[PDB]
Amino acid sequence: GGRPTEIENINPNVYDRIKDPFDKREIFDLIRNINDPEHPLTLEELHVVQEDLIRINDSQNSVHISFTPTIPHCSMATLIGLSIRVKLLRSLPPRFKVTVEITPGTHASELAVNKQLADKERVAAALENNHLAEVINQCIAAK
Amino acid sequence: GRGRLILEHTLQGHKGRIWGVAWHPKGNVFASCGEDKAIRIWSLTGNTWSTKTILSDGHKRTIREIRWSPCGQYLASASFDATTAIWSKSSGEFECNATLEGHENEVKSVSWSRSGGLLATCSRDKSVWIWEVAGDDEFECAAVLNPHTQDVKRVVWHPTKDILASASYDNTIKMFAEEPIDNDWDCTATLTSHTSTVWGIDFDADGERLVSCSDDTTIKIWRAYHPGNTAGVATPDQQTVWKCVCTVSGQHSRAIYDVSWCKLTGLIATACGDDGIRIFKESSDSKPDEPTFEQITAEEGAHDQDVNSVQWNPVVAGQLISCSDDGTIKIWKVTE
Ligand code: NA
Repeated sequence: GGRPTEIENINPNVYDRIKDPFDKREIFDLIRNINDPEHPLTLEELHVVQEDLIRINDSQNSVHISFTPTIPHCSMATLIGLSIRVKLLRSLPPRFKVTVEITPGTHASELAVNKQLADKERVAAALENNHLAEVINQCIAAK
Repeated sequence: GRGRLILEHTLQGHKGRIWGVAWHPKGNVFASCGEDKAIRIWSLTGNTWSTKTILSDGHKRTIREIRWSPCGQYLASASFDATTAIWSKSSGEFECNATLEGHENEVKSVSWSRSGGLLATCSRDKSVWIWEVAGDDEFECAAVLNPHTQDVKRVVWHPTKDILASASYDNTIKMFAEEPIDNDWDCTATLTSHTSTVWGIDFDADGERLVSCSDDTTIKIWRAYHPGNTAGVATPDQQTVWKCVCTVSGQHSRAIYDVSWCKLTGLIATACGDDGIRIFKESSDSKPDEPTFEQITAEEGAHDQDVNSVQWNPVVAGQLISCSDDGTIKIWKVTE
């Protein structure tokens, strides 16, 4: 990992493998109708989530969501990213690794928001908060 | 390399993610904890591991870590319910003797000192607590330490001395010790190098070196340089200074949540969010000021989800245990 497999070598497990799946559209449909915490509109209507800002590889159990807060000082950015995390956690099989990040350059505190969203320990503690989980479920539920 | 990491047993028991495993000091028993708020004690009967006792109702929220006293009679459990519980067998059945409170938020980690007379905890409230252990229900707070600026992930006592190391979301590792004259606990050093969260820390046998693992996908080897050292490292505050003498990069795809340095073999094991367990060994010719650590074997699909913890058996050389978000515990044998 990290540094790629030396180009001269092929993973033996991979060779045998080479010897229906989730796509960007399906992921977009799962999150496009999440509601904004403060406004009666969807993340799609607010340009917070977009299909082209989604990356996924089913075989490698990985999905990456870039989201764009409505303003560079948005105080709801972590809650929005967390609601995306919860939606994809429920809908996708548990093998999937979900990464949720602020679109580069679109939030004054993107590094600190990304770090929180990527900390599975702190996310797990947050989702044990009955109040927070209730607010998140409110946002997620489509109408 | 020519080394091999062989799977010997796969165990489940818990419902949901399993955060920690901890060997009993004698190596034929271990404990595990997880999301389901239970502690399971496993024992070896023949060639089969199974749950011997379950400790429920000790915590109202996720149990993040458990550690055995060095005498093996006490178990400490750190929980997201902002408490640490101490368990022991006096009736023949594990029971909760006491509950240590005081942290504002989730307790992330617990650690016993070498003598078993000191207990350390750390929390998302950015603090490290040190307790003196005087009885089954006798605990006095000796220090409340606030140098860290973010959530504190791990605390680990030095294997020989009453030195405490702590690793933090603020990307640093800190060292604590009693001030000689008045015995107040203070911060002795700050280890700066990692560019993201430090999840794991473990000393080598004699405690003169430390290995750390981070969200930045590297592990680092730190060496201690004491005042008057031959190497010429400056010790301005007349304190022991730790310097990063080796970084192992490009070997991990995602966050490294745990690292364990075997006191019997000197091997280093890592638990990674890319599902891989990797084993490292120091090179024969490596210099003490610029050591080289090579990966001798790996199991990149060790689990089906993130590996949360790896722990070398303290008695059985080369035996490793891991646990994972996939709800499994696995016991391995490494051969060089
Ligand atoms: Na006593």
